[PDB]
Amino acid sequence: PVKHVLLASFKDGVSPEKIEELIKGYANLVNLIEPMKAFHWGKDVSIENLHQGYTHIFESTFESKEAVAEYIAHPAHVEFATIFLGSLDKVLVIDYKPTSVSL
Amino acid sequence: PVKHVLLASFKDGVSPEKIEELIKGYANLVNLIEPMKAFHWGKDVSIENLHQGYTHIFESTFESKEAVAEYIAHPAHVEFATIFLGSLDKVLVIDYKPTSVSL
Ligand SMILES: [Mg+2]
Ligand SMILES: [Mg+2]
Repeated sequence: PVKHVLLASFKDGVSPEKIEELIKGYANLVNLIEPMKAFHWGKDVSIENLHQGYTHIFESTFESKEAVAEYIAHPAHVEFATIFLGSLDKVLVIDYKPTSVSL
Repeated sequence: PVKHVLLASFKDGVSPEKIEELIKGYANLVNLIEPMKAFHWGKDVSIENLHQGYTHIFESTFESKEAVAEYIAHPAHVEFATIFLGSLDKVLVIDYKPTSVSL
């Protein structure tokens, strides 16, 4: 499954309540967008001080590379991204297929 | 489960074969370190050009925050980290508990 990951920090002024609604708004793309299967997230609680300032991590689970492809090409995603991104000071995205060391 | 994530790029000169052995060396910390349960990884295949230069993503799965705690305090991890980190131009770490939007 193509795992779609976004790491970011919320701009100055963004309230805890806005972030709550923003995250619920992002997770709602599972419902609005067929190719996006599951959505998980979390705040960072590391201890190594190597987080580069990023505070959250969002993980979405697609079935194929083409799925992430369409998702980006979805009008609901294009609309919502404006709302969310406007709340960020920085965004880091990664797309990978969980590879394992096995036989 | 405390998900431990590392994102990074391999310094100039690092060969594809070194990265292969380096990744196998990292995954081997599951065996050497009791608290570290599973390990998955992947190269980045995003399309948004928002990867900030990072090329890989490593995911480790611990059961609790204290588990990641001990892992960092493990001599085998301290030793191996020197080998791996010496191969990186930059490292970004995040520790989170996959939170879901549900009842
Ligand atoms: Mg869906
Ligand atoms: Mg273990």
